[PDB]
Amino acid sequence: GRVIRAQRKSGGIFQAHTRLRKGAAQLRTLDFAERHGYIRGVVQKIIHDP
Amino acid sequence: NPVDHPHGGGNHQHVGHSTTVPRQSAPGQKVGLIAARRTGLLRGAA
Amino acid sequence: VNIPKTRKTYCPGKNCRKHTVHRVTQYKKGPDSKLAQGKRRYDRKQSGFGGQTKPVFHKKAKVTKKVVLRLECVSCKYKNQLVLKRCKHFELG
RNA sequence: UUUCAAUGGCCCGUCUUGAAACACGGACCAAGGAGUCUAGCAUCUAUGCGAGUGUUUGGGUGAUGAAAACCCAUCCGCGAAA
RNA sequence: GUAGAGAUUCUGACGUGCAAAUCGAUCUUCAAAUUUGGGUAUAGGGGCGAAAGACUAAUCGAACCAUCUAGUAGCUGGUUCC
RNA sequence: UCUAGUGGGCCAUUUUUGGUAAGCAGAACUGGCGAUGCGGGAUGAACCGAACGUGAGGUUAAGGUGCCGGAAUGUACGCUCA
RNA sequence: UCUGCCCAGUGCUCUGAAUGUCAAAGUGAAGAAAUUCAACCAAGCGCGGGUAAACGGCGGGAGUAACUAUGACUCUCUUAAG
RNA sequence: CGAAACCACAGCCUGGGGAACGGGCCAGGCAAAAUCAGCGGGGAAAGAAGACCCUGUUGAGCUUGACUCUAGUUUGACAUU
RNA sequence: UGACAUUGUCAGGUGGGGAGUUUGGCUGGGGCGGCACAUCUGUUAAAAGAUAACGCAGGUGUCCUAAGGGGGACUCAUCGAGAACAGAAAUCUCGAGUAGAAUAAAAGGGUAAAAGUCCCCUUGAUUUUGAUUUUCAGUGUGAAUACAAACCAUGAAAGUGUGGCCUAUCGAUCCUUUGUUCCCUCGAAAUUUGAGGACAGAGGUGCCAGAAAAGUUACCACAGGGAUAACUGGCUUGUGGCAGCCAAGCGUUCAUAGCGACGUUGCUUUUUGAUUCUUCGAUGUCGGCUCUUCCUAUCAUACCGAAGCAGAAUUCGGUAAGCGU
Ligand SMILES: [Mg+2]
Ligand SMILES: [Mg+2]
Ligand SMILES: [Mg+2]
Ligand SMILES: [Mg+2]
Ligand SMILES: [Mg+2]
Ligand SMILES: [Mg+2]
Ligand SMILES: [Mg+2]
Ligand SMILES: [Mg+2]
Ligand SMILES: [Mg+2]
Ligand SMILES: [Mg+2]
Ligand SMILES: [Mg+2]
Ligand SMILES: [Mg+2]
Ligand SMILES: [Mg+2]
Ligand SMILES: [Mg+2]
Ligand SMILES: [Mg+2]
Ligand SMILES: [Mg+2]
Ligand SMILES: [Mg+2]
Ligand SMILES: [Mg+2]
Ligand SMILES: [Mg+2]
Ligand SMILES: [Mg+2]
Ligand SMILES: [Mg+2]
Ligand SMILES: [Mg+2]
Ligand SMILES: [Zn+2]
Repeated sequence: GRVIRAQRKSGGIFQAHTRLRKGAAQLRTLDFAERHGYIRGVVQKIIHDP
Repeated sequence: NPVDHPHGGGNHQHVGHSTTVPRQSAPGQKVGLIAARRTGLLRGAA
Repeated sequence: VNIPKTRKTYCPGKNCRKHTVHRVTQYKKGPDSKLAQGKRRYDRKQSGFGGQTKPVFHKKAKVTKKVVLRLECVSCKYKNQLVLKRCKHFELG
């Protein structure tokens, strides 16, 4: 037999379509301020992520 | 067709053997309901 | 068939070249040594890749083996072998 | 030699029990086109020598001109015993 | 319904063709799972597949090129003068 | 002594078995064809006669002698009208 | 709008209480030693539980009706469920 | 102006026998130059070493609780320690 | 997180995901079936020997320590007549009794002071060699015959006995395994383990002169085969249909107006079948449409014959295929 579809999903045409994505969603690198106190940030944008 | 998939082929569209396949199946035979504890329509679960 | 446990027959042994009494038993194959050259050769051949390297009998029939009588001269310790026709049943004495 | 008359004459090759076959190949002509050479073995024949036989693994006349001819030692093969 | 994209029927034309797939009429779709240029990725037991064993340069139930290779053939054909 | 081809047969007479039967299948005996031309049976592998170097003459076999066609529209006695 | 019954079979899944078997390695004994003989061990395993919008099942076997076979008739097993 | 397929040799019928449906063989019917346009009876017309079937100690694609293996995977021993 | 894990090596399990390969023969095509694949008896078999079919009727791959070997004694299957007991010819007795019984299993052959039955003793169902017969290549295997050298059994003895009264009942190489010897070898020399040999057997190969082996292709390939099927011609007629002869009869009465059994002689078949002679380097395949021609086994049309008033209706009856259908 031939290589089944599930076995072909290893890269290539099955990679994620990521051109329209602005960045990974991440917490913030755990640093001194967060370990011991707090740090303030301001929400600049709320955006749709394709 | 059988060349394409373990489910392929036959003079009717049917699987042939059970679709619950073992956890330690090789790639290319690990298709269908993998290592299923049970199957069928559950009536009350937890 | 029924075969007496004792029979008086010619003894081919060098010290008793005459008719003497013998104790009769059925012959059974011995237990297949691992040191026999053919087994050493077969084991060496079977190692490595290539799979089964020699024929192996997958069937069996004709379970009527020829009965072989082992005749032991009572006093001389001399043993002789006698072959009988095939049969399904055997009993000594 | 051509032609006529009288009498006879089916299309070759092939496989086949059997081919003119409604079996296959063949439109025509030229040129090309298929049992070889080698390591063995067996019988038969010829030749040399014969209880022996085999100079060419080698070495020499050798340099002139030398892939030849010609010469020469020890082994060895086969044979002389099963 | 037009451009575009298709290809149902005539089982029409053609069928040593205009053409190794075309021509006419008819027909399907025509603002989206739409059509398409260029760039780019996936390569042969591999790819790619809204799945027909389809498609992968007129090649696909495993492409194309060279080599192993003068592959083997208990089979077909041939096998040359009196 | 060494070695080739062969290891699909087939036809007839006579003896047969199987089969409803068969231009059928299978055996027995001999003669044949295959490998056999020639005269005869209009025709025809096997039936009849006869087996073949190139020719002259003679005579035959099987079969013929109204014409085709070489050879008595011969002889004798009957039968027969379709 | 419904999605019935069946977990016996085959799959899947969870058990270590089976140590029940058992490789390699290691441990004990005999031997001069190769080695032999014994126990010991994992998983897999036999069991056991679950599982059908898993594969599937929701009757089967049978001997016998005028060529043979026959499914007429003759009978049961029914079983996981009928 | 100008191909091609195809082509053993060819080309009028009936009957016979015959590899059992002949253009050629045997017996008959017959038989007269050179040609044009059509036609679809025949040439068992052409095409393609039957694609059906069987045989071959010839394959391939596919399947599986066939035979023999194998990536992987799982468990143990030993080393890392 | 942590000396675990990972990694390396080896081991056990799992592993159509993947690889390689195999998946008998005969055969009235192949398949299915069967086994005619190793063998026996009667027949086919044509009075020597040989002789085929998936011809016919039957057997066999066992069984037996006696159902083998020797000796002795006796005679069987049946029939008849008596006695019992009570049908029962169970038993017992006497006559006749050529085997009509038995002899393991098929059939054929053989056998009567035995080869059958009973009894007594036994292990010749043993070791060794060559010769021979059958199948036959005059190879193997199987089976069998006559001897020889031993050792035995039995019998008073002559003798008989090397399995089964005769004709069937079975197995190479390699490997393993067993038996056997004051046996040979392990190649620098020894001893002891272990291994290897020579000789005689057994493991088992029934596809029986002896591979280790599942399917599918409705996607298919190649070499071929008319040695071989469907097709295609041709042949055959078991079926069926039709036509004669026979005349018991139906037909109030007259056996054949018209019907007409049991038999018997023919024709045809467009029926599948049978066979396998042509065709597998290829003869396009049903029906319909179209179109022509031929046959007659005549539906209609022409002319004729017989049964009863006409009228008709039947025998289309007899000629006859011109012309329609
Ligand atoms: Mg598959
Ligand atoms: Mg002529
Ligand atoms: Mg020939
Ligand atoms: Mg010819
Ligand atoms: Mg031919
Ligand atoms: Mg040919
Ligand atoms: Mg040609
Ligand atoms: Mg030339
Ligand atoms: Mg068209
Ligand atoms: Mg060549
Ligand atoms: Mg080649
Ligand atoms: Mg004349
Ligand atoms: Mg012709
Ligand atoms: Mg061909
Ligand atoms: Mg495979
Ligand atoms: Mg054989
Ligand atoms: Mg063989
Ligand atoms: Mg299909
Ligand atoms: Mg099919
Ligand atoms: Mg398909
Ligand atoms: Mg033929
Ligand atoms: Mg032929
Ligand atoms: Zn002794």
